[PDB]
Amino acid sequence: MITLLVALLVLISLGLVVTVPVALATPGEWEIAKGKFNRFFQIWVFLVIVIAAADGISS
Amino acid sequence: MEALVYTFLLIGTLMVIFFAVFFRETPRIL
Amino acid sequence: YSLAAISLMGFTAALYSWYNNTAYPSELYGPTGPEASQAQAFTFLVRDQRLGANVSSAQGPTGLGKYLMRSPSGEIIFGGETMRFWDLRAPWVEPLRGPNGLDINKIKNDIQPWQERRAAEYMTHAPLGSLNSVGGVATEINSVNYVSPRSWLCCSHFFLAFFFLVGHWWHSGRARAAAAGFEKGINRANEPVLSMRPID
Amino acid sequence: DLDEATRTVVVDNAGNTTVLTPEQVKRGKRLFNATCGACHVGGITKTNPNVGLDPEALSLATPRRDNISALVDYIKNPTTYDGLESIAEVHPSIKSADIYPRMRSLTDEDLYSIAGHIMLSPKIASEKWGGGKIYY
Amino acid sequence: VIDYENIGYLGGSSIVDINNANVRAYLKMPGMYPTVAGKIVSHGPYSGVADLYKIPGLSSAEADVIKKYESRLTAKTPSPDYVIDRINNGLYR
Amino acid sequence: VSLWERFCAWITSTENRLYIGWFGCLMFPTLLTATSCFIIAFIAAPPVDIDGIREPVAGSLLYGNNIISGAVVPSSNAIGMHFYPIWEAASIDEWLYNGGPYQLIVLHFLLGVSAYMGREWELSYRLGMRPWIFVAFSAPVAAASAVFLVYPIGQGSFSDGMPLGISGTFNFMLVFQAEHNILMHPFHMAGVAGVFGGSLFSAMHGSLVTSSLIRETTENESTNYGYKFGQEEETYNIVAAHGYFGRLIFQYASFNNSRALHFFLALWPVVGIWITSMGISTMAFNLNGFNFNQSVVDSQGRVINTWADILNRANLGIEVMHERNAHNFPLDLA
Amino acid sequence: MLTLKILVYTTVIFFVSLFIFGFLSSDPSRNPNRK
Amino acid sequence: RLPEAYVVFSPIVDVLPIIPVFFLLLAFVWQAAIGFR
Amino acid sequence: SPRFSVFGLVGDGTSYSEGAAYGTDQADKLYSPYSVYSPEGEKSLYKPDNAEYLARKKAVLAETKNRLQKIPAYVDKKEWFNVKDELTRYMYETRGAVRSLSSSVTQKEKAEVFFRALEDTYGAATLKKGDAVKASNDKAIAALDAFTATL
Amino acid sequence: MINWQVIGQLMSTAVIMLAGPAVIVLLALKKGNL
Amino acid sequence: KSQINELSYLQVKGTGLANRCAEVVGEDSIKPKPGAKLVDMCIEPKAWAVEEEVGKAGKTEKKFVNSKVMTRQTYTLDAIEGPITVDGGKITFNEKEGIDYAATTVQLPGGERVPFLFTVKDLVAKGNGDTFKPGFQMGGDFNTPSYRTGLFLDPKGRGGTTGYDMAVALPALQLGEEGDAELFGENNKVFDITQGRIEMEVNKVNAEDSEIGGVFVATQLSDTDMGSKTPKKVLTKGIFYAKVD
Amino acid sequence: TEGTNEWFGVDDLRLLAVLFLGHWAILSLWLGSYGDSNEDEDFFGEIDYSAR
Ligand code: CLA
Ligand code: CLA
Ligand code: CLA
Ligand code: CLA
Ligand SMILES: CC(C)=CCC/C(C)=C/CC/C(C)=C/CC/C(C)=C/CC/C(C)=C/CC/C(C)=C/CC/C(C)=C/CC/C(C)=C/CC/C(C)=C/CC1=CC(=O)C(C)=C(C)C1=O
Ligand SMILES: CCCCCCCCCCCCCCCC(=O)OC[C@H](CO[C@@H]1O[C@H](CS(=O)(=O)O)[C@@H](O)[C@H](O)[C@H]1O)OC(=O)CCCCCCCCCCCCCCC
Ligand code: HEM
Ligand SMILES: CC1=C(/C=C/C(C)=C/C=C/C(C)=C/C=C/C=C(C)/C=C/C=C(C)/C=C/C2=C(C)CCCC2(C)C)C(C)(C)CCC1
Ligand SMILES: CC1=C(/C=C/C(C)=C/C=C/C(C)=C/C=C/C=C(C)/C=C/C=C(C)/C=C/C2=C(C)CCCC2(C)C)C(C)(C)CCC1
Ligand code: OEX
Repeated sequence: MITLLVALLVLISLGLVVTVPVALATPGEWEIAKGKFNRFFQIWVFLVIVIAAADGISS
Repeated sequence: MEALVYTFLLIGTLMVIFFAVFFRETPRIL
Repeated sequence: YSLAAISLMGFTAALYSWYNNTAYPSELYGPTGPEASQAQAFTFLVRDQRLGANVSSAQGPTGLGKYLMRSPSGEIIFGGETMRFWDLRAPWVEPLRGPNGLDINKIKNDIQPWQERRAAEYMTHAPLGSLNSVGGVATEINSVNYVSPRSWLCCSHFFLAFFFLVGHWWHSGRARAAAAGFEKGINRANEPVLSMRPID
Repeated sequence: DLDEATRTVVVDNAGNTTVLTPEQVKRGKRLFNATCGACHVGGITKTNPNVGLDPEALSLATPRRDNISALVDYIKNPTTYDGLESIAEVHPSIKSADIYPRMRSLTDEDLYSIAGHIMLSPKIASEKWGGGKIYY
Repeated sequence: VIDYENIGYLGGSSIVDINNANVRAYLKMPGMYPTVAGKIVSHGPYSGVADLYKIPGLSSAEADVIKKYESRLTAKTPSPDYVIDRINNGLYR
Repeated sequence: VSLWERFCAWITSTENRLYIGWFGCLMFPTLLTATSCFIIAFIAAPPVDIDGIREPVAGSLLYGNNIISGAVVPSSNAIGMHFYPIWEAASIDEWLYNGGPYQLIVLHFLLGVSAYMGREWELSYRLGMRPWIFVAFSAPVAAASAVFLVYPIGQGSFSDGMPLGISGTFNFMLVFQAEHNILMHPFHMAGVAGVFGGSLFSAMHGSLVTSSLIRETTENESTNYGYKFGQEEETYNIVAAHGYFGRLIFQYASFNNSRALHFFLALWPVVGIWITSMGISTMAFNLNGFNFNQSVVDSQGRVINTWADILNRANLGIEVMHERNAHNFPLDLA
Repeated sequence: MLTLKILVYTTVIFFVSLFIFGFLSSDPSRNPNRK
Repeated sequence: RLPEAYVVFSPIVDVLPIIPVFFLLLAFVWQAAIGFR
Repeated sequence: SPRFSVFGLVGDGTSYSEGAAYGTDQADKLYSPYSVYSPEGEKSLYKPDNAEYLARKKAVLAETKNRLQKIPAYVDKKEWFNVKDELTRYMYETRGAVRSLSSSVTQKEKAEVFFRALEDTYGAATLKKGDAVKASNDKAIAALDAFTATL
Repeated sequence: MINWQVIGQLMSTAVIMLAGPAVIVLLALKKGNL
Repeated sequence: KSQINELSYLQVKGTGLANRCAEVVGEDSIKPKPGAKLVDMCIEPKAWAVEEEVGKAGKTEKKFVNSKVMTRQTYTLDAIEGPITVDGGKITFNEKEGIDYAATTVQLPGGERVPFLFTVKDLVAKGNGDTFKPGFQMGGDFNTPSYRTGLFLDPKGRGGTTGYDMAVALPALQLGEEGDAELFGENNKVFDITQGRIEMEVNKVNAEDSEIGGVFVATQLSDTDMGSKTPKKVLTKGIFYAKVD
Repeated sequence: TEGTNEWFGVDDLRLLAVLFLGHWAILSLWLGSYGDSNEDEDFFGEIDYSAR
């Protein structure tokens, strides 16, 4: 289950590596799309905590 | 005895360097 | 100002890696340069004392001690070319030191097998290696894949600390000239050397 | 050019002979260089150069160490050159594998390959194995 | 010394001088290195090979390995520049 | 009007014959100390036990040397990296026996040549120049500090510093090749490209200016009298030199910008000497040059030699013969 | 020996303090642009 | 070795330290894409 | 036509100079791709249960008390170097042998009490406090027998 | 035994060092503030 | 001494204490047992004199000229042990092991450097009496080995048991029937063993520590450089210390 | 004794006296120009051209 969640965290991070700087460096897109990008930031941060929970429980 | 020649050549070389610096031809404009 | 300060720290951290075995323990970083050559002189002292050599009286080729000689301050030290590293205070050799340096009866009688092991891997993992990570001296053949981490840490940060001192020279020369206002070149209208005395 | 004839090494004290498979040769060089090569590079011994790994010095040990089985017996149980006291506490061995953690994951097939590399190397490089810096 | 006779009995002739050879010369005789070779090399001048049995601290096992190669041992005049270099002559393979 | 301000005005004066400055307050006493001690030690100094084995090496002219063989011998190996001033030596004869003059000269030279570098910054500031001439001088300063200080620090002894002599320099080079394989180090290779390229570009730039000089002289007088010191006009046709070198190789490979060209003349030897100074400084900690010994192997497993292996046989000949009485154990770990 | 050490320590601290207080003597202002 | 839940990602971890070198190269791509202006 | 091995995928692969064959050349499973060793399972010749390994650790624990008991003979003299050397010459193998024999949770806390008293003996020897070495040396001995009396 | 280590390393190298130029190519297509 | 054993290694190193002998306190007597053995005999020279013809006021007598040590603080012998044999009347000491040699170089007036192996190797030292007293006198001959071993190579690569046996930079000297016979003494490296004579004299005995200590005077010959130069007589004086058991 | 850990190589108090007296002597000259200088006089440049 941890291996499934880290593989999801790698894919979300790879999507955010190539879309966050595009959204910040076109001069209007961040203020029109940051609710969508904060949603992906929270799924990213929540994935780290769920992995940290599953890693510590399994130890 | 050849160390007399070696010393004289080195001290003689440094004396040329002294005169080349402090007795140089001064560069002058016009 | 930071470039000068971080260059001084980089030279210091390099020599930490090369010399210190307290904050950089040799069980983790390998033996130091001084540590590995004392480990060699310790190994062949133990090798030859088992063969019945009285190692405190064994004369070398030059007339100094082959195994045990005396430092220029008077301490009983290891002989050979490792007399330069007589300030070495490794934790596997300090059990054999008295106030006079190495204790002769403790070398004759109580040398422990962990010390002979510790000096053996430190002799064979000396910080000597090539850029393609061939272990040993420059005349060694390609079988051992090893360069000490102490040699990687010291050489990289000595490289970096020099160039950051070059950065201190670049940026302090420039900031001093940009503040005075002639970093873009000499003013043709009022050149400073022209309004000076003839120089002779 | 590694035929069966060069890969044919003496396996025991009676003089019987075996062929090393190409897996034994490749894995035996890898394991010897990792486990034993820091002290035994090129067949010399760095920490006691009187006792090398050349086949003449292996011939003159009192348990004669010119075999795969006799070399494997040394790795499981090392003695002096005349075989009179054990040196397991100062040599890496299965007998002192609690002391040496490098010997802790080593099968008897791995010791066979390491003993294979010590036996095969003089057949390839004759005077270079155990010859030191003169033949570098 | 330019011309030292008994130079063969040091290491190469397969007959080893007892008074002058290094401890590596007994590596050619199985059973002698290191503990029997260490006792020959560490002790004093011998008139013959029969004085090797008068070494203090021998066994009968260390004597019987000596009698195997007493065909191969000999005693010459101890040259002092070879006597001092008997444990370690600075030779390493 | 105060005494210190009148002293500060004289020290920083650009009307002195030689500029002193505040770096000259460190430059002039240290370098004249090291010059005085070098001349006296080179002419007349007793033999120095360099390898610590009580085998003293003669280095001065009065003990039978010539200009080539003479040297200020490095300190004793028994001293190591220990500080050995005169006052720590119980007699001057003991200081002279243990290679004391080497430590005095080297430490005053390295302080004085770092202060020579800061003096080069300082006069450029008082003259209103751009500052970075002393950054170019940092490349030979780094090289002098590598062979005199840094390589002793890594090897742990001033005895492994470069001797202050002509034949001692060649002894330093050969032992360094045997112990570190500096020829196979890419930082020495960049240094050789720095000095081969730098003397190429010096001869190239010097040719194209001399080729394109404008007629200002006759056949009787020297060509250098066509330049007047302090003239404003250009003394050579840089279009004609660019049109020559643009046809010699091809047009896109030539500098038409004289400022970019002279920057390239500064950068190539200085970066090359910086890199080879960081080769000596990293071979001080035995991160050696490339080892390709017995790397080409045939199908049976036998070693096929290469040119690196023949280079290795020459490294083996130096290392078994260098410091021939100093070694007691089979590895030169120092 | 220890009389020479007093002389060298006196000499070194003389020239180092000239270097220190000289560069503290409003040294950026000693440029040909102003002052 | 990585912990057992993470040894699947062991080839990804092999390229992760090289990524700072790719950032220095990225500044040259971005300067070339803007035309060095 | 020469032998080819694109990394392991195309060609021979099980050749003597292929370097990127991670485990594909040998049959038995490796510990990792970046290793030359097989794991620490069975078929390994090192058995940590074996009697000669346990007896070597017990012999360290027995001789430790012999070295720990000649400490106060250096403290009625004032050979403070002999106290610090005794705690490190033979006794260097003590922490390796004590933590190897400490399996249960009460063994570990009874072992650190011996370790704390051993560091109090050392720290008082650098400070040359005579009564504090002996007051720590008896605590080091009394915590040593409490560890060995368990098993 | 399909050697997934070099397959994994060279694919993960190729994904990573295309992700950087993908940012600049996308910003050149979007005509962003480069 | 008990004082030196109170110190750390870090307190002694650099200070020069490690080249000094211990001083003994008290005048007592020790009677050696049949199994008695000196154990940590320190022998520290404090004066050095080399014999040389000097021109004092009008004549040319032979004088031991005081010389300055240039090999800094490496000269003191220490950890010398060996059994103390009780004869019928006298007490004798046969040294066996320890650091019983120290290479020292002294410099004569004129710049002449005199290296010598200061040693007590194979010392058999006869005493007067049967107990160690504040007037006890022990003395005997020792063997001075050669300052260079046969493995030592000269600047041209010649030695005793290794090296060239010819001046290899002058290959045309190996020509004719005489060859390089004029260079025989430099090509023939000879290991020479000479004799020295030390006279110790106990003046302080500590019976509770079983420690003796006094002064000595020793004479020996200097380095011959493998038989290439004539050796000089070196007179040395100083302090010793020993423990008796 | 050179390998011992002395502050600035000061093993005798003669050397401490000449370090103070040497450094205070140039300080006293330097205070002849920069003593009696106002502490609250600031500037908002990269460089100050205050006085002599
Ligand atoms: C989301 C928050 C969070 C965090 C940060 C952690 C972190 C950790 N937990 Mg876990 N845990 C979590 C949630 C979390 N957990 C949850 C939700 C559960 C279920 C209730 C558990 C249940 C659990 C158990 C049962 C155990 C752990 C353990 C651990 C530690 C694993 C390694 C270890 O052995 O410790 C040793 C300590 C370290 C390795 C120190 C790591 C920290 C260092 C200093 C790095 C930090 C550096 C710095 C902050 C980085 C730079 C940041 C930036 C500002 C530049 C690690 C510190 C283990 C543990 O705590 O052991 C004592 C353990 O047994 N966890
Ligand atoms: C600066 C600190 C530092 C240190 C001490 C090390 C040390 C090490 N690294 Mg690490 N590493 C580092 C930074 C460092 N690295 C960085 C920045 C990266 C990202 C690239 C890595 C990524 C990395 C990987 C992936 C690996 C290592 C490995 C290693 C080990 C072997 C090194 C080797 O063989 O390389 C060979 C030596 C070189 C390539 C020399 C580099 C020469 C440079 C390019 C010189 C440049 C000169 C410059 C152009 C001159 C002009 C400049 C001037 C004008 C200013 C060694 C312990 C290996 C290892 O064993 O890991 C377990 C390994 O696999 N490193
Ligand atoms: C090219 C890039 C590069 C790389 C990859 C490295 C890499 C390294 N440097 Mg180097 N360095 C570099 C450039 C580089 N350097 C340059 C250009 C300079 C200037 C010349 C330096 C100057 C330098 C110095 C002076 C030192 C290093 C050191 C190091 C090593 C460790 C780094 C470290 O620990 O940071 C330290 C991390 C921080 C400062 C961040 C804060 C960390 C906090 C304080 C840690 C707190 C931990 C705490 C105890 C944990 C408790 C947790 C608990 C409470 C829960 C590492 C190999 C160190 C070293 O080991 O030398 C060999 C070192 O001392 N570097
Ligand atoms: C430019 C002046 C100058 C300088 C810098 C040096 C430097 C040196 N001389 Mg040379 N010397 C000089 C001129 C100079 N010399 C002249 C003119 C003569 C002829 C009289 C000599 C004659 C001479 C001899 C005969 C010898 C030397 C030696 C030396 C070396 C050590 C001397 C020493 O221990 O001083 C003492 C140094 C100090 C007390 C350091 C003062 C630095 C201060 C304290 C700055 C520190 C700031 C601090 C860190 C800030 C912290 C503040 C914070 C805590 C708040 C040193 C390299 C010796 C040598 O070469 O050894 C091999 C030696 O034997 N000198
Ligand atoms: C029909 C049939 C049968 C078919 C067969 C096919 C066939 C015929 C094939 C043949 C093809 C063949 C090989 C022909 C190609 C010819 C060819 C190129 C061969 C030569 C081979 C070869 C590889 C040559 C390469 C050598 C080469 C050109 C190296 C030069 C490299 C180069 C770019 C150097 C520049 C260096 C440099 C930047 C120096 C400038 C620095 C400097 C100080 C300049 C000084 C300076 C410059 C100024 O600018 C001005 C202003 C001034 C003031 C000034 O100071
Ligand atoms: C596939 C790998 C990818 C690698 C990615 C890159 C890795 C890092 C490389 C770093 C490149 C940095 C570029 C710096 C440009 C710069 O120097 O401008 C400075 C000037 C500006 O150019 C001048 O520029 C002027 C226009 S302007 O200034 O640029 O605006 C113009 O007027 C003039 O004609 C022109 O000459 O450049 C020149 O004068 C020409 C010299 C160029 C030399 C740089 C090459 C590298 C160093 C040479 C070798 C080192 C020497 C050691 C040898 C022993
Ligand atoms: C696992 C790898 C090893 C193997 C197969 C191996 C093999 C051998 C063999 C066969 C001998 C006896 C040679 C003979 O009798 O002629 C020997 C001796 C020796 N080896 Fe190793 N060895 C290994 C590891 C090591 C290591 C890592 C070291 C370094 C610390 C080392 C140091 C020695 C020493 C000192 C001797 C001489 C022992 C003696 O004096 O009798 N060995 N080795
Ligand atoms: C007033 C005052 C003062 C004082 C000062 C002084 C004391 C000064 C002096 C001065 C001086 C005292 C000076 C001098 C100078 C010198 C110089 C400047 C030199 C130069 C040199 C050179 C030039 C070089 C040479 C050479 C040559 C040429 C050739 C070769 C050789 C040689 C290298 C040698 C004080 C500070 C207290 C305070 C304030 C006031
Ligand atoms: C942690 C992690 C991550 C992240 C990472 C990333 C992804 C990063 C990024 C990366 C990057 C950051 C990349 C970059 C790259 C770059 C490149 C690859 C570049 C190169 C290029 C080249 C080299 C070329 C250049 C040029 C040009 C363009 C033009 C001019 C010329 C030249 C040649 C210079 C992920 C997500 C995976 C997930 C897992 C974990
Ligand atoms: O000092 Mn000059 O060279 Ca460096 O390695 Mn070890 O030490 Mn000595 O021999 Mn080789």
